[PDB]
Amino acid sequence: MNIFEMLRIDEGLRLKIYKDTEGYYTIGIGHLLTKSPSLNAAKCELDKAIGRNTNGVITKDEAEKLFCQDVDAAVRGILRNAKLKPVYDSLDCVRRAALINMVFQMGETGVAGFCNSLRMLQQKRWDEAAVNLAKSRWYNQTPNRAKRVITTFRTGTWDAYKNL
Ligand code: NA
Ligand code: NA
Ligand code: NA
Repeated sequence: MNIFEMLRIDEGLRLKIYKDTEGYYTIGIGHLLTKSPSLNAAKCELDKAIGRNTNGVITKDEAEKLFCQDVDAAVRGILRNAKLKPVYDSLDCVRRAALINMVFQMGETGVAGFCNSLRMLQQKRWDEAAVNLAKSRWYNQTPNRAKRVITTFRTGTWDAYKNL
């Protein structure tokens, strides 16, 4: 298991524009196009992201290319963030993937504000951090995904992604 396979499990793969769990136009492996309610706006975002007139449909290779970019943008945003970088730097490779997953889903700004959960992760108080992370809108709105990510932080293993 690795960050690509992990996010592929959590985000799925769809080749036509769809609405994500928040109702926002998305394509591929969780590539958010726009928060605008306009499908036309989403289509402009898509054609711009792919570099051609897509008519709302892409190939698997194109989806994987956006995913390459999006995973790196999650990492780059962690490293540029004064609250997230020290946590990321303190973590092992598996738990780093859990943090990347959170940032991919919710954005740098939101995760960076979880000052108690971040402190507990930095302190390597894994069970405490896991309890604290579950006191979140994130956990309540996407509990199965959050449980997998939280188990990854709690254990430092990929056990929650086995058989998926
Ligand atoms: Na545009
Ligand atoms: Na940043
Ligand atoms: Na603990």
